[PDB]
Amino acid sequence: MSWMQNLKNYQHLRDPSEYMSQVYGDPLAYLQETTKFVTEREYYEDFGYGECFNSTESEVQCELITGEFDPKLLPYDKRLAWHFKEFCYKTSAHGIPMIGEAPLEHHHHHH
Repeated sequence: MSWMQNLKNYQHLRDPSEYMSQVYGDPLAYLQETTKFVTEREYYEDFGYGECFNSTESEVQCELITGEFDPKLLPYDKRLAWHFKEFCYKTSAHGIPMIGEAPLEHHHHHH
């Protein structure tokens, strides 16, 4: 939500707090996310993002509707904005990548 916008307005270090609450999939993935910072194949090919790429939906649902992550308070860095768009601002959910790949891994967090 708005706090993700608040922090991204000044990405100082690598604070995973909002990223671990932003993860609409497996938290381990967004750990890789916040740690690497748009710099790795496995990052955007094997483990990152959430339901926007993987073949499942988890405890947290895609923030697209219920929150705010668009480049509004985010300083203009095209490479960064592009990736954050790729993972978060994704139209085709569950499948279809942009730069890297999308593993169709089945993961049932809860019934």
